[PDB]
Amino acid sequence: AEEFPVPNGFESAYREVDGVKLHYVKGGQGPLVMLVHGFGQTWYEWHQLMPELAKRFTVIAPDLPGLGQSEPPKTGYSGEQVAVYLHKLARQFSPDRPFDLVAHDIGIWNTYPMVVKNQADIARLVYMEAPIPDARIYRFPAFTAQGESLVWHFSFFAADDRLAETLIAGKERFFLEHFIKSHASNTEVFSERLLDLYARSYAKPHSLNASFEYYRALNESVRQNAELAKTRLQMPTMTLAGGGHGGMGTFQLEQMKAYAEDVEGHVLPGCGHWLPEECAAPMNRLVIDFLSR
Amino acid sequence: AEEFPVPNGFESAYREVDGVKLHYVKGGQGPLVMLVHGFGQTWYEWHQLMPELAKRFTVIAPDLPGLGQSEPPKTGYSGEQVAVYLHKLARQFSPDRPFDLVAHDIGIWNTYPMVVKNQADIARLVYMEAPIPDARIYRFPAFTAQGESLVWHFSFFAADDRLAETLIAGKERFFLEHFIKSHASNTEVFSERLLDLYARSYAKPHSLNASFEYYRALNESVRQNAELAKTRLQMPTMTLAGGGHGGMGTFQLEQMKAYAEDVEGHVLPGCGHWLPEECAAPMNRLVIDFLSR
Amino acid sequence: AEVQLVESGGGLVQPGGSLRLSCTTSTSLFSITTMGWYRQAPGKQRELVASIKRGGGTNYADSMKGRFTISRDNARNTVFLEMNNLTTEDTAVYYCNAAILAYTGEVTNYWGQGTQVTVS
Amino acid sequence: VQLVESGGSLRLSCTTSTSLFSITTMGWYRQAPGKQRELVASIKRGGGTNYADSMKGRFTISRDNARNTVFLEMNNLTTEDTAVYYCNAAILAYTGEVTNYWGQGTQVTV
Repeated sequence: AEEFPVPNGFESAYREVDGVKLHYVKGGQGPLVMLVHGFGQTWYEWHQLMPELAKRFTVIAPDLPGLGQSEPPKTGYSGEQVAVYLHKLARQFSPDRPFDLVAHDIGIWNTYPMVVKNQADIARLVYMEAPIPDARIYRFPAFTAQGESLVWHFSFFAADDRLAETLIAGKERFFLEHFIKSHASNTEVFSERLLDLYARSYAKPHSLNASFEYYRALNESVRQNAELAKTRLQMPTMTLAGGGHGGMGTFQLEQMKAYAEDVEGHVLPGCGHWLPEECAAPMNRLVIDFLSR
Repeated sequence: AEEFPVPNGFESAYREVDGVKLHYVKGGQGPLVMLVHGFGQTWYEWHQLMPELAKRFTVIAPDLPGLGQSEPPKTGYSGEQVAVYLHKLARQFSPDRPFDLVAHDIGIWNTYPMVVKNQADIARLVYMEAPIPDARIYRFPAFTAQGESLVWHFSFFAADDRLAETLIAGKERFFLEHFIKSHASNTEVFSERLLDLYARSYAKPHSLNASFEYYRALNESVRQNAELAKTRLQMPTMTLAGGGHGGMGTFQLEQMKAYAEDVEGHVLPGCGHWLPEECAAPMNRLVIDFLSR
Repeated sequence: AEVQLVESGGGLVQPGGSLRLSCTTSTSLFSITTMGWYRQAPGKQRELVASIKRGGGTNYADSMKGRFTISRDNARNTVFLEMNNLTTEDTAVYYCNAAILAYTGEVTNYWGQGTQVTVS
Repeated sequence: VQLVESGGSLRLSCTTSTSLFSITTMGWYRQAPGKQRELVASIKRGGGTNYADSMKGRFTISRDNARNTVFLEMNNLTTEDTAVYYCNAAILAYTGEVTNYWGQGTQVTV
């Protein structure tokens, strides 16, 4: 039973990767683009971009292990461990040619180790709205002169004593609605219907727990990225970020310049953290343009 | 009903102050010293210090407005507004002579405005284990290489949409256990019974809400203190801080040097954030010695 | 710059009189964490008059409620400052501010062009 | 805060002058005479352990709260492991400042 409506011309399928049953939605013809979603969402965040990319590409959008309809990882939740599943999934559909990668939110955390380790496999790279896990995240403030910061959840989710699961169980929709809307500039695109779809999905107990394990593994990911980042990224890369309340602002491009040689960036005015939902028309335009040159 | 046991030789009483019924515990003879508790506790956190100070002073330990057995404030929850209530209460018992002040945790937030506005009314000052609200708190990190920071609750409690009450109500015993133990170096002093008593007091609905309004007023308190801090503090002052997991460390005395000219500081090794409970023997000695000189 | 602010209003008013200041944003007001009015008198510091958070919460600096009222019009992306019962002490240059909180906790400020209000 | 290492298959020990529970993280690090300092194993105050790769199997970190002592159990050692071994006590302050304390280090030769 699908958790979200599949777009016309696309198929919802499963594929075993290192013993893990992964869910993905696939469509189109041509070179492969893999779209990797982030926290609080599923593959479905890409459902407006997918039918547009499918005119020129083979598009695959998987659910991260443990989220959506993908089984939890069997190894762990650090970026290096999750990257194995996403790399092997993609190479099963593009084993002979490099493929393109679009990632958002913790989709970046779970792909950067694969990108850096298999650079010949990645033709072009689009990263949007998330820091690569490294020492900079230790400088985000807990509290601001504007009020609640948008990053206090790092500690909330990573806390021991099962703090997040216990506090959110029975209040998943309420928490997720506050979490999404407080990181958004355009709140009206988050309908009550859409919020319920996402809420139901991540309220599955193994999905609620998997969600927090990513943040619980963040310190491990930072140590991993410290070694990997000694190799800079050589493929063409583009960063997208929102310039409104809740967006990453100039941070996105600035951090990426330390990782990539060939990077161009855009900051979208009036957009928050959820670019595919908040600013679909501009964001889709930039992505389709970048992947088509 | 009393919420906590009164030390033998002390009285639990109430007193109306600007239309708000405040609860306090009073005992002893001599000059007045006021002990002001912080979040997650009540007047009862002073119950070990109280019988010793009472041999030389008249000791009053109130419940902050809205917490313990005190009615909520009628004005607001910023430091300036709450400091009005504590000042008049103290002036009611020492209208002719200055008094002494010991404050802890958000007890500092709710007295500093009174101290700076009525320096003549305060003979000696002891501040322990809390920042004075100013821009420095905007620099505490949201997340650390050690895991969850101890200050992300600033944003959690401050969040709109009644996020903290909605998630915590009915789970006070679980949440308070984690909150206190994660800020303590000595957790075993928080017996199952003491956590039950505090959780019962904070599960009164108006008290859970009052708790978070202090944090929701914190930005106002910072703006208030920026003007107030133009007058340095004249009286003798002492800072106490824990040097173990969860203590303020060197920050307590360092920040106080920007507010006070006559300040001595102590960092208690092996002690976390709840000094009156975690390190009663060393802490009481320093307070008794400082207040008796 | 992510956001452009276009202020208008101001001028010379008699004591007791009234004025309305305006500021328009190039982006939606819900994309801006806080909108604010600040003023600066000759030889003095720029001080807060009033704020309105994107969720609608208002904040006044001490002793400003009485003379000022902040409001917005989300359809026109415009924030307003209504000045009532003005006095000589209200003579100042009045500025509009847009503060944006980024995901990282960084705050960016954008300012409108100052406008002179003289009470005489 | 003061750490006293001792020892140097083998088992290493380190004592703290303060309660082990007042220390956020205990860790063992080792250093070859010309190489970078590398992490061996961590144990947080709550009991979660962290081992570096190719350290699992040969090492076991543990503590004794009555003794205020952390242990490093080294098994099936090889010349590839000789170094000065340091114990680290990291203290997370309320503010987020982390202060670090180190033992005098103890030499292991294989």
